[PDB]
Amino acid sequence: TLNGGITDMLTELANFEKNVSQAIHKYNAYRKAASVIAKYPHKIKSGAEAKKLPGVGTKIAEKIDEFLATGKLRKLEKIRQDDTSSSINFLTRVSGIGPSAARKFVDEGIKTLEDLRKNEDKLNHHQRIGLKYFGDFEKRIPREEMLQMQDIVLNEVKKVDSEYIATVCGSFRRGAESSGDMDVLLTHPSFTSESTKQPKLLHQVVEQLQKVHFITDTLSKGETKFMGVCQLPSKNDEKEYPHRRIDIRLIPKDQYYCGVLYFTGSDIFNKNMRAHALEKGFTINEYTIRPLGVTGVAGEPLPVDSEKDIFDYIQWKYREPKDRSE
DNA sequence: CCGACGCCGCATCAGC
DNA sequence: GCTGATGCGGC
DNA sequence: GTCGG
Ligand SMILES: [Cl-]
Ligand SMILES: [Cl-]
Ligand SMILES: [Cl-]
Ligand SMILES: [Cl-]
Ligand SMILES: [Mg+2]
Ligand SMILES: [Mg+2]
Ligand code: NA
Ligand code: NA
Ligand code: NA
Repeated sequence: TLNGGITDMLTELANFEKNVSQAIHKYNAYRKAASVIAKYPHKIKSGAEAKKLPGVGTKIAEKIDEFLATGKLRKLEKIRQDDTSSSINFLTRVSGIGPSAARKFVDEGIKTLEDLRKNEDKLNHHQRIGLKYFGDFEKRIPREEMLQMQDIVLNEVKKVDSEYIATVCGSFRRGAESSGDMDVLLTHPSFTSESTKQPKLLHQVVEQLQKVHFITDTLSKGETKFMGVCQLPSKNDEKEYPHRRIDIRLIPKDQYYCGVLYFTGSDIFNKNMRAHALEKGFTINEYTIRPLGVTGVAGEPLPVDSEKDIFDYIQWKYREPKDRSE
């Protein structure tokens, strides 16, 4: 937490630019600088020192000098006082309410948690579940609970079909002591990039987890991505566990390594890696790494037998999941 | 200076 | 109904 | 907002 003051400041600026300004590149600029500063192994003593890092330019250097001199940022101090900006930032904390819906709700004088409850019929299904579990979804998940949740999902997936393989990704696979939600990558040999030999491969898993009352709500659901809500069972007389967000991603089995690279993250690690892939003349998604022809259009998928092969193609030394927490 | 900034599944809506 | 654009959230 | 060419 060596430069937590600075990185917190940059994260709040990033959220402002995303949520209020709707300037996504500024959002990504602030988050990149927050990321490079967060892994910097010295207590930053000036904006000039920070400007030496990639992603910190003149404007952020100046903000860091202001913050180091005073402990505050006038720009953020003004943003916190503006009622419209703080209302928009609040509403975007509801899953399913993004920058556009948040500004629309504010325009209708729907600006508080009480306002949202009073107007639940103006919400789509995603938003209604995000409001229902608003408090729960902002709690973090201790890794001990992640371990219990892992055991349920893997055992229940095994009961459906022992040929499924379920892998918990996200921050859990990076070794985090707590996670914001649970990310599950799913494969089954009937689903490859070559053919889908069995229908309902994700649905059957989802229904099994609902049947045993682990999955409690559904935000969205298609043939390959499920996003919903789950809950650990609690013991007699004990308070219930918080409800938790769970994402399940069914990936073609022959594309597992690209999929587990993507689902392990972090999000900034994936942006940096895919950006560097482009500079090396490749494009990476959760399925494939493909070369870029001279015209810059993706060619055919390159063979991939491990996460490290992907690293090898773009001339990066391998980084274990726990070193990907950017 | 200026273009480029990672890549995509699902939900929802406009237009046909 | 379909196709395309947009919003949103995922890493 | 930052950066590479
Ligand atoms: Cl922008
Ligand atoms: Cl501040
Ligand atoms: Cl792969
Ligand atoms: Cl692909
Ligand atoms: Mg996660
Ligand atoms: Mg996340
Ligand atoms: Na810099
Ligand atoms: Na939101
Ligand atoms: Na997730």
